[PDB]
Amino acid sequence: RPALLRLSDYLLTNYRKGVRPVRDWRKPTTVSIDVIVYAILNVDEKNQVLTTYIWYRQYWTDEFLQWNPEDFDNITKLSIPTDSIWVPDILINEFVDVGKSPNIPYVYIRHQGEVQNYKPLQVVTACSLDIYNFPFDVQNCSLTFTSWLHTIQDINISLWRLPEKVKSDRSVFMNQGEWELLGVLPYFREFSMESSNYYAEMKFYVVIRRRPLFYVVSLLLPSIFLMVMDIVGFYLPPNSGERVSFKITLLLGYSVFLIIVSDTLPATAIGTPLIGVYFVVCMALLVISLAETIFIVRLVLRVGSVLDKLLFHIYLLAVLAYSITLVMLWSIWQ
Amino acid sequence: RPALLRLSDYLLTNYRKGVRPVRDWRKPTTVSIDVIVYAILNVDEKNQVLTTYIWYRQYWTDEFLQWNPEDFDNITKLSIPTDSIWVPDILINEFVDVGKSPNIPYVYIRHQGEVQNYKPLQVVTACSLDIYNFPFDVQNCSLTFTSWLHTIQDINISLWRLPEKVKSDRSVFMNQGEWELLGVLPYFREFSMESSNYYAEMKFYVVIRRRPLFYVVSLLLPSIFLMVMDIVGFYLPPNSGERVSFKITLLLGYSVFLIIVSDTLPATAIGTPLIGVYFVVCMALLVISLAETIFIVGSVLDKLLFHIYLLAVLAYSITLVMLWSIWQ
Amino acid sequence: RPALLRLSDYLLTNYRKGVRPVRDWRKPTTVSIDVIVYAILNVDEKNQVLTTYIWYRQYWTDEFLQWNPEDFDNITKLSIPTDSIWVPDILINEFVDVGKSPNIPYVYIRHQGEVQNYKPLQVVTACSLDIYNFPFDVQNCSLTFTSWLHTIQDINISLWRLPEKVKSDRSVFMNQGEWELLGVLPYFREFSMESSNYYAEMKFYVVIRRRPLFYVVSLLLPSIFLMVMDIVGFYLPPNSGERVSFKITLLLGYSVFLIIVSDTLPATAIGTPLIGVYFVVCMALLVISLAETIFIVRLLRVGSVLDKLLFHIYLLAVLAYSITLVMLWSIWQY
Amino acid sequence: RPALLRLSDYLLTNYRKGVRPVRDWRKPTTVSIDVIVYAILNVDEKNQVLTTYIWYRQYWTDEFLQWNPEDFDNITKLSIPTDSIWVPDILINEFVDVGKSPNIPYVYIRHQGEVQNYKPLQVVTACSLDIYNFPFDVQNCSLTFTSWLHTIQDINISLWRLPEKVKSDRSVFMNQGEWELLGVLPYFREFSMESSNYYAEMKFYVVIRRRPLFYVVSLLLPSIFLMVMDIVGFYLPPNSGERVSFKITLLLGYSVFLIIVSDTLPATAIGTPLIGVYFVVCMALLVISLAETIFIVRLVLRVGSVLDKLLFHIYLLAVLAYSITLVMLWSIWQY
Amino acid sequence: RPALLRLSDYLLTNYRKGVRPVRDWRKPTTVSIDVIVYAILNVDEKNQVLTTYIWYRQYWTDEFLQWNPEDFDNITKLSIPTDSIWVPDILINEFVDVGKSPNIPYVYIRHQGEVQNYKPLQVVTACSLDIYNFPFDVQNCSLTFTSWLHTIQDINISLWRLPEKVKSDRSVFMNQGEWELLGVLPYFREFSMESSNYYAEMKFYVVIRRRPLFYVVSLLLPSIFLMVMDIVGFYLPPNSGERVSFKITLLLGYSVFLIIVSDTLPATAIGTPLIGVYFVVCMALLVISLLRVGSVLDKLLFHIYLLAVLAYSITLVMLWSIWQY
Ligand SMILES: *[C@@H]1O[C@H](CO)[C@@H](O[C@@H]2O[C@H](CO)[C@@H](O)[C@H](O)[C@H]2NC(C)=O)[C@H](O)[C@H]1NC(C)=O
Ligand SMILES: *[C@@H]1O[C@H](CO)[C@@H](O[C@@H]2O[C@H](CO)[C@@H](O)[C@H](O)[C@H]2NC(C)=O)[C@H](O)[C@H]1NC(C)=O
Ligand SMILES: *[C@@H]1O[C@H](CO)[C@@H](O[C@@H]2O[C@H](CO)[C@@H](O)[C@H](O)[C@H]2NC(C)=O)[C@H](O)[C@H]1NC(C)=O
Ligand SMILES: *[C@@H]1O[C@H](CO)[C@@H](O[C@@H]2O[C@H](CO)[C@@H](O)[C@H](O)[C@H]2NC(C)=O)[C@H](O)[C@H]1NC(C)=O
Ligand SMILES: *[C@@H]1O[C@H](CO)[C@@H](O[C@@H]2O[C@H](CO)[C@@H](O)[C@H](O)[C@H]2NC(C)=O)[C@H](O)[C@H]1NC(C)=O
Ligand SMILES: *[C@@H]1O[C@H](CO)[C@@H](O[C@@H]2O[C@H](CO)[C@@H](O)[C@H](O)[C@H]2NC(C)=O)[C@H](O)[C@H]1NC(C)=O
Ligand SMILES: *[C@@H]1O[C@H](CO)[C@@H](O[C@@H]2O[C@H](CO)[C@@H](O)[C@H](O)[C@H]2NC(C)=O)[C@H](O)[C@H]1NC(C)=O
Ligand SMILES: *[C@@H]1O[C@H](CO)[C@@H](O[C@@H]2O[C@H](CO)[C@@H](O)[C@H](O)[C@H]2NC(C)=O)[C@H](O)[C@H]1NC(C)=O
Ligand SMILES: *[C@@H]1O[C@H](CO)[C@@H](O[C@@H]2O[C@H](CO)[C@@H](O)[C@H](O)[C@H]2NC(C)=O)[C@H](O)[C@H]1NC(C)=O
Ligand SMILES: *[C@@H]1O[C@H](CO)[C@@H](O[C@@H]2O[C@H](CO)[C@@H](O)[C@H](O)[C@H]2NC(C)=O)[C@H](O)[C@H]1NC(C)=O
Ligand SMILES: *[C@@H]1O[C@H](CO)[C@@H](O)[C@H](O)[C@H]1NC(C)=O
Ligand SMILES: *[C@@H]1O[C@H](CO)[C@@H](O)[C@H](O)[C@H]1NC(C)=O
Ligand SMILES: *[C@@H]1O[C@H](CO)[C@@H](O)[C@H](O)[C@H]1NC(C)=O
Ligand SMILES: *[C@@H]1O[C@H](CO)[C@@H](O)[C@H](O)[C@H]1NC(C)=O
Ligand SMILES: *[C@@H]1O[C@H](CO)[C@@H](O)[C@H](O)[C@H]1NC(C)=O
Repeated sequence: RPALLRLSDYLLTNYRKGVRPVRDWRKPTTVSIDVIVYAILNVDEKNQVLTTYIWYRQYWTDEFLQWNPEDFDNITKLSIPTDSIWVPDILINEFVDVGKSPNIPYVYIRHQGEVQNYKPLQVVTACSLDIYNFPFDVQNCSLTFTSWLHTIQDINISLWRLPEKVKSDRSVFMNQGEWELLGVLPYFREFSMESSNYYAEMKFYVVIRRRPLFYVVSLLLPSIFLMVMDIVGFYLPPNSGERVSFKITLLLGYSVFLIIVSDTLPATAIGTPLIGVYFVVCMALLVISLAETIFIVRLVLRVGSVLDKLLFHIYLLAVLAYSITLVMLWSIWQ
Repeated sequence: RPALLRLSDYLLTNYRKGVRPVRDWRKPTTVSIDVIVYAILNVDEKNQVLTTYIWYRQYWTDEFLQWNPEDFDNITKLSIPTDSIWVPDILINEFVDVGKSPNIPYVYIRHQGEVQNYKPLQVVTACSLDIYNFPFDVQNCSLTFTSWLHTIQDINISLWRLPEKVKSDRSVFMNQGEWELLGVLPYFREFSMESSNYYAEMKFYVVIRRRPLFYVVSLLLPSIFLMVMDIVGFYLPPNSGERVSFKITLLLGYSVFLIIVSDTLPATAIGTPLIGVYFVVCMALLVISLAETIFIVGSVLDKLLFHIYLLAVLAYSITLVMLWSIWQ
Repeated sequence: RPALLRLSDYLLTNYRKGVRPVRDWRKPTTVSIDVIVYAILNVDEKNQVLTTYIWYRQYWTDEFLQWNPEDFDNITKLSIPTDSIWVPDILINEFVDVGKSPNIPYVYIRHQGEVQNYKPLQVVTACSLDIYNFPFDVQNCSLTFTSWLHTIQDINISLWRLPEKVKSDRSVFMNQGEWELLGVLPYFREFSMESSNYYAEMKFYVVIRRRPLFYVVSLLLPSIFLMVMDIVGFYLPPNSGERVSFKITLLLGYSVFLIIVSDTLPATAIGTPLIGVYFVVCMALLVISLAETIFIVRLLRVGSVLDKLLFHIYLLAVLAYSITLVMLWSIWQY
Repeated sequence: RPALLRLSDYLLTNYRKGVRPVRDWRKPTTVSIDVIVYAILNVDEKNQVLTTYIWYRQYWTDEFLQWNPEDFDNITKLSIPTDSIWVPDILINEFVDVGKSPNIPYVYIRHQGEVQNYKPLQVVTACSLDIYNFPFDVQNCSLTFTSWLHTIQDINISLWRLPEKVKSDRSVFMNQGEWELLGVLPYFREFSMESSNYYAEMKFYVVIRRRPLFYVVSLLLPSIFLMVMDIVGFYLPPNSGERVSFKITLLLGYSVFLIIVSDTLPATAIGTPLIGVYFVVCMALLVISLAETIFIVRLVLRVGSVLDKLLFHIYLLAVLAYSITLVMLWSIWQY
Repeated sequence: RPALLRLSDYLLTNYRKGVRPVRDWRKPTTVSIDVIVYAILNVDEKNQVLTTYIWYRQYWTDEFLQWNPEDFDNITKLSIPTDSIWVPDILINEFVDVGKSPNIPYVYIRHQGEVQNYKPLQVVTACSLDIYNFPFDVQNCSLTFTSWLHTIQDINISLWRLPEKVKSDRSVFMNQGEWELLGVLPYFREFSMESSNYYAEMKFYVVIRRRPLFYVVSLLLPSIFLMVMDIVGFYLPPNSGERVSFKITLLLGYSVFLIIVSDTLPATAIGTPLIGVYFVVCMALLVISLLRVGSVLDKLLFHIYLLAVLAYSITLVMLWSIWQY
C-alpha cells in the first residue's frame, strides 16, 4: 500500500480524540498561537462591536501522532482532517458571534508530533469604541485568546513568532478602507477569578486609527468657513437691519449645515464628540447674540455697544478654542 | 499505555449517553448552576428584547463516571468531550432566539463523578422593557433556567455560590457602555401548570439602569436652553415684529433639535417617555404663540400663554428631578 | 447493572427508528398534540407574517418501546434522546421559516409505550393581516399542524386536552406587549389535495387584538382636535382675511400631522385603514374649501351659499369620522 | 417480528446509497416532478429577486427498493427516512438562498420501487422584475429545476401531472396578498453548457400580476386630484398674485404628495415606472409655467397671454396623455 | 450484483478520505478550476462587500479511485457522494460570509481517476468599491482561490479552460440588471507568507460597470433642469418679491428632487461621489441672498453659479468618457 495511506492508518486507527495528547498527564500542552489581521471589516460605534477578519494559526505538540519517517517512505509531514484529532479549545473572550467563517477541514502533522492548524476567523467582538476625537480618532481594541475550559495546568498559550514581528506585521492587511491599523500588541497573563484556577490568556491589542480626510473635507472645512464668516456679523454696523438680516441668514446656514453633520456623524450613545460639542456651543452663542440684537433694536445704545463687544469677545474665544482643539486632536492622531 | 488514554477508555467504553446518570432512578440529579453577566450587548425597546452575553457554568454528579485515582496514576480530574456524556436539558424559558454561541467541546470530570461544564451564552430574551423614564431608565427583567422536560424528581436546580456573592458579583462585567447592571438576583421556585408535575426553575433578575449623561448633554440641555429662550421671548410685545422674528428663530432651533432627537430618541409601540410629552407640549405652546403673534401684528392672551408656558417648564423641571430621584 | 442503564439498553439496542412504531401496519398512529401561546413576538403587516413563541407538546403510542416494570426496578417512566426514536413529521403549513428554536434533546417514555415530547417553537407564518380597523385591530389568522407526508391511514392527529381548556388557556402568555390574544381555537378536518389521499390537519386560530391606547392618544385625539378646529374656523366671515389665514395655517398644521401619521402608521400594501382615508378625504375637502376662497375673494351671495355648502359637507364628514370611530371601538371591544 | 420491521430490515440492510439506483447503468433515472405555488411571499423589485413558497413533490423508480407484498404481510407501501436512500440532486437554478425550509425526514416507497418525496421549498430566486407598468404590473418570473451534476444520460426530468392540469392549479394558493398568480407554465428543454453534455431541465414560468386597487386609491386618485386642481388654477389671470400664490400652494401639495408616496412607490434601478415619468413631467410643467408667470409679472403682455394659453394647452394635453396611458396599462393588465 | 453497486463497493470499501490521493507523496495534486459568473446579486458600497453567485467547477486526479471498465460492465463514469472522497480545501480569500451555497451531494468519477466537482458559490467578498463616478461607475473586484492549508508542494491550481475563453465567457450571465460585467481575468501567482513556504493561488478579476441610463433619466436631467432654472432666476432683481417667489418655486423643486435622490444615491465613508455634492450644495445655497453692495455681489454670485454649472457639465462628459472606454 502507498506510504501516505498506511501512515494515516497507523496513526489514526490507534488514536483516540477527546483526550489531551500527553503521555504524562502532569505536563501541560503549550499552544503557540499567532494572529495576522487581514481587514477591519466593520466598526459599530453604535453597538460597541467591531468585525475583524484575522488569519489565525496555532500549533501544539501531540505526543501520539508521532512516527519514524524511515518506515513510511521518508514522509516528513502529512495532512489529516482536523476533526480526526484533539484540537485545543482556544477561544476569544469578548466574542459576540462565533462568526460565519469556514471550517478548513485539514491540519498538518509533522513527524515530531507537532500539529499546525491554520484557520480564518471573521470574529466580531465587543469593544469600547469611543468617538470623542471623532475625525482624528484612534481606537485601541483587544482580542484575548484563552483556553475556555482548561486551566494553565492543562493548556498554556504562547506566541508563535517573536513579539516584535507580530507588532510590526502588516504584510497582508487590506490597507484601503476607513481604518488603518498601527499594530497588534501581544500580552500574556494568568487570568484568575477563582480559588485555585489560573487560566493562561494571550491579549492582542489591535490599534486602529480612522483616516480623517473625508471628514476633514465634509465637516471641518465647512464648519471653519461658517465660523469665520460669522465674525463678519460683528463688523457690520451695530443696530442696522443689514446686520440682523446677515446674522439670521448665517444662522439658517449653520442650521442646515448641522443637518449634514447629523447625516455624516456616526451614531453612538456613549459620548458626543468634541466636534459636536463645539458646533452646538457655537449655535447657542449665535442664537444668544441674535436675540441680543433683536432686543436692542426694540429698545434703541451704550448697553448695546458693551454687550456687543462682550459677545464678540466670547465668540472669538470659542472659535479660537475650537481651532486649537482641532490642532490638538490632529497632534494626538499623528 | 498512558494513564489518560486508558482512563478515558475505562470510563467511556461501556458508558451510554442518553440515560440520566444515577444508579438509583428514584434520586434526582441536582444541577448546580452559576451565571456571570459579561456584557449587555443590546436592549431593544421596540422588539421588547435584550441580548446579554453571560458566562454560564454548571456542575452535576454523574454516578457512572467514577474511578479510583490509584489505578490511573493519581489522575484526579480529566477533560472529555461534552457530546460524549449525558448533559442536562437546562433551558432558559423566555429565550427568543437560541443565539450564536459556540459549542465548547470539552467538560471536566472529577474522580468523584462531579462534571463541570462552562459555556458562554449570548442569550436574547423577551422582556417587558418600558422607556417611561427614558434618560433615567432602570430596566429589570429575568432569566429563568429550568429543566425543560425533566420534572423536579428527575432534575433539580441549585446555586453554585451563595446568593449574595452572585448578587454582588461584577468581576468580569464589561462596564463601559450605555447600561450598568446593579445586580442579578437569584430566586428558586417549583413551577407547575398541571398538579401531577412540578418543575424546578431558577430566576435571575438582571437589574440594569441607563447611564444618562449622554442624553443629559445631548437632549436635556438643548431643550432647556430652547425653553429658556422661548420664555425670554415673551418680554417682547406681541404687537412688535421683533417677537415674530424671534419666534421664527426658535422654531428653526426646534426643527434642528427635533431632527437631532430623531437620531437618538428610542422608538417603541407601547408608550413614549414623559420627556416626549413635554417636548410636544412645549413645541405646541411655541407654535400657538407664533400664531398669536402673527395674528395680532386679546392682549391678555400674551400673559395667559406665558403663564401656561411657565407652568409647563416648571412641570418639566420637577419631572426631571423626580426621574433622577428614582434613578438613584 | 443499574436499572436505568440496562432498561435503556434493552429498549434501544433492539429498536430501530425510521419505521412507524406499529406492529400491525393497518393501524394509524394517533398523534395527540397541544399548543400554548407564550408570546406574540412580531406582527408584520408589511411582510404579511407574524412570529409567535408557542410551547408545543405532543404524545403518541410507540408499540416497540414497551416493558414490564417488574423487571426493571419498577421503572414506570424514563427519558431517552429524541433522535433515538421515531418522531412523527407533524409540520405547520403556513410556516415561512422554521425559526430560531432549540432542539430539546430528550423525550419521556412510559412503560405502556406512550411517548411525551415537549418542544418550544419560534414559528413564523404567513397570514392575511389587514389593518382596515388599524387602531382597534383584531387579527384572526391560524396555525395548522399536519403530518406532511403520512396520510390519515398512517398518522392521525388529535387534541391532548378538551377543546375548551386549550381555548381558555392563558396560563403562560406574556401579557405585556402590543398584542393580546383572545383565544386559540382548535378545528380538525381531513384535508385532501388529491382525491386518492386524505390527510389529517389540526387548525389553531390564534385570535389577537391590538391594545390601542398609544395609537388612540398619538393619532385619534390630535386628528379630532384639528377637525374640530376646522369646524370652529368655519364660523369666520366668508370673505374675511381671517378665514383665509385660518384655513392656510390649519392646512400647514394638518399636513405636518399627516407626516407624523405616516411616520407612525404601520406600513402595508394590502389595504389602507379607514382612519387614513378620512384624514386624506378631509385634507382634500379643506383644499377645495381653501381653493374656493381664492376665487371668491379675487372676485357675495354665491360665496355665502357656497361657504354654507362646504361647511355642512365638512361637518357631515366629521360626523362620519366620529361614528366610524365608535363603530371600530364597538367591534374591537367584542 | 412485525411486518414493517422485517420489511425495513430486508430493504435497507444491504442497500448502498450513493449509487444511482439502477441495475443497468445505461438506463437513465426518470424523475417525475410537480410544483404547486402556495404563496408569493415577497417580490423585491429593488434587489430583483422574489421569494415563492412552493409545494414541490417528485418521484422516481428505485430498482433496489423492491419487495413482494405477499411475503411481508401484504404491505403495499411504507415510509422510510429520506437520508437512508439515494435522492436525485434536482436543484433549482437562479436561486439566491438555499432557503429556510425544513428537512421532511421521510419518503414513501411503494413495492414497485417508486419513491415519492414531498417537500416544501422557500425558494428565493432572481428574475428581471421590470416595473414599467408599476400599478398595473404583470411579472413573468421563472423557475427551472435541473439535475445539477447528472447529465440526461443519468437523470432525466418529466412532469407528474398533465401540463394543463398544473398550468391551472391554484388549489392551495394564498390569494389574499399583493400578488395573484395567473398560472405556472411548464417547459422541458435539453440545456447544454458544452456540446459534449446535455442536461435535462424543467422551466416553470410563474405568471403573477399586482392587484392595483391599493395603489390606485393611494397614488393615482390623489395624482388626478392634484392635476385637476392645477388645471383649475389656470383660470386665474397670469398677472394676479392670487395665481402665483395658488400655484405655490399647489406645488407644495405636489411636494407633500410625493413625500408620502415615497413610502410606497417601489425603489428600483432597472428603470423608472411610466407613472413616475408622468409625475415628474407634470411637476416640471407646473414649475416652468409658474416661472414664466413670475417673469411676465416682472414685465408687468400679448406674448404673456399667448404663452399662458400655450402652457395651459400643454398641461391639458399632458393630462389627456396621462388618462390614455392609465387606460392602456389597465387594458394590458387585464390580459 | 449490478455493475454500479459492485463498482462502488470495489472503489470505496478500502478508500479512506483524509489522505491526499497520491500513491507517491512527492507528487503535488493539481486542481484544475473554472469559474463562471452567473449574476452580481449585490454591490454594497456602504459595507464595501460585493456579492456574486458564480458556477464553480473543479477537477483533479484521484489516484486511488481507478478501475478497469472491462471488469465492471464497461462503466466509464459513475457518480458517488462528495462526502465519500478527499476534496481539496480550495478556499476563496477575502470572503466575508461562508455564504448560502447548497451542499451538492454528488461528484463524477471517471475510470482514469479524474474527479469532477460542480458547485454553485454565492461568494460575498470584501473589495475596494468606490462611487467616485457614481452613475458611471466601473468596479474591478477580485476573487482569488487558494488551497488554504496545503502548500504548492501538496495542492497546485490551474485553469480548466484557456484563459481567453474564460475571460470572454458570458454565456449564462443574468444580463438584465444594474451591473454588466466586461470580463473575468485569471491570474496565477505563488503567494508566500513565509520564505520557506509557497502557496498557489488563482485570482479572477471580475470587471463590472454600472449602466447609467436610469440615473441619467432619474438624477442628471432633473438636476440640470433645476440648475438651469436657478441660473435663469438671476434676471429677477435682487430686491424684488418676484425673485423671492421664484426662489420658493425652485426650493419646492429641490424638495422633491432631494427625496428622489435619497431614495437612490449611495453613500459611503471612503469618499464622495462627484455628482452627489452639487445637489446638496445647490439646495443649501438657496439661503444665499447677497443696496449698493448687494447689486454687485449678485453678479459675483451669478458668476459662481455659472462656473459651477460649467464644471458640472464637463465633469459629466469626463465621467461618461472614462466609462465608455
Ligand atoms: C506558560 O507560558 C508562558 C509563555 O510561554 C510562560 O511564560 C514564560 O516563561 C519563561 C520561563 O523560562 C520566560 O522565559 C518567558 O519570558 C515567559 N513569557 C512571558 C510572556 O512571560 C509560562 O512560564 C508558562 N507557564 C506554565 C505553567 O507552563
Ligand atoms: C493601546 O493599549 C495598549 C495596552 O494598554 C498600550 O500598550 C501599552 O503601552 C504602555 C505605554 O507605552 C506600555 O507601558 C505597556 O507595556 C503597553 N502594553 C503592551 C501590552 O504592550 C498601547 O500603548 C495603546 N496604544 C494606543 C495608541 O492607545
Ligand atoms: C431542589 O433544590 C432546592 C434548591 O436547592 C432545594 O431547596 C432547598 O432544600 C434545602 C433542604 O435542606 C433547604 O435547606 C433550602 O432552604 C432549600 N432552598 C430553597 C431555596 O428552598 C430542594 O430541597 C431540592 N429538592 C426538591 C425536591 O425540591
Ligand atoms: C427587580 O425585580 C425583582 C423582582 O420583583 C425585585 O426583587 C424583589 O424585591 C422585593 C422588594 O424589595 C423583595 O421583597 C423580593 O424578595 C425581591 N426578590 C428577589 C428574588 O430578590 C428587585 O427589587 C427589583 N429591582 C429593581 C431595581 O427594580
Ligand atoms: C377567527 O377565525 C375562526 C375561524 O373562522 C373563527 O371561529 C369560528 O367562528 C364561527 C362564527 O362564530 C363559528 O361558527 C366557528 O365554529 C368558529 N370556529 C372555531 C374553530 O371555533 C373566529 O371567530 C375568528 N375570530 C374572530 C375574532 O372573529
Ligand atoms: C382522526 O382523529 C380525529 C380526532 O380524534 C377523529 O375525530 C373524532 O372522531 C370521533 C368518532 O367517534 C368523534 O367522537 C370525535 O368527536 C372526533 N373528534 C373531532 C375533533 O372531530 C377522527 O375520527 C379520526 N379519523 C380516523 C380515520 O381515525
Ligand atoms: C427525457 O424526458 C423527456 C420528457 O419526458 C422526453 O421527451 C419526451 O419523450 C416522449 C417519448 O419519446 C415524447 O413523446 C415527448 O414528445 C417528449 N417531449 C416531452 C416534452 O414530453 C425525452 O425523450 C427523455 N429523454 C431521455 C433520453 O430519456
Ligand atoms: C410568460 O412567458 C412564457 C414563456 O415565454 C409565455 O408562454 C409562451 O407564450 C408564447 C406566446 O406566443 C407561446 O408561443 C409559447 O408556447 C409559450 N410558452 C409556454 C411554455 O407556454 C407566457 O405567455 C408569458 N406570459 C405573460 C403574461 O407574459
Ligand atoms: C503549478 O501550476 C502552474 C499553472 O497554474 C504551473 O505553471 C505553468 O508551468 C508550465 C510548465 O511548462 C508553463 O508552460 C506555464 O506557462 C505555467 N503557467 C503559469 C501561469 O505560470 C506550475 O509549473 C505548476 N507547478 C508548480 C510547482 O508551480
Ligand atoms: C482590472 O484589474 C486588472 C488587474 O490589474 C487589469 O488587468 C491587467 O491590466 C494590466 C494593465 O493594462 C495588464 O498589463 C494585465 O495584462 C491585465 N491582466 C492581468 C491579469 O493583470 C484590468 O485592466 C483592470 N480593469 C479595469 C477596468 O480597471
Ligand atoms: C530516505 O531518503 C534518503 C535519501 O534522501 C535515502 O538514503 C533513505 O534510504 C530513505 N529512507 C529509507 C527508509 O529508505
Ligand atoms: C498517588 O498519591 C499518593 C498520595 O499522595 C501517593 O502515596 C502515591 O505514591 C501516588 N502515586 C503516584 C503513582 O504518583
Ligand atoms: C414495585 O411496586 C409494587 C407496588 O406497586 C411493590 O409491591 C413491589 O415490591 C415493587 N417492586 C420493587 C422491586 O420495588
Ligand atoms: C392484499 O391486499 C389487497 C388490497 O387490499 C387485497 O385485495 C388482497 O386480498 C390482500 N391479500 C391478502 C392475502 O391479504
Ligand atoms: C465499451 O464501450 C466503448 C465505448 O466507446 C466501446 O467502444 C466498446 O466496444 C465497449 N466494449 C464492450 C466490451 O462493451
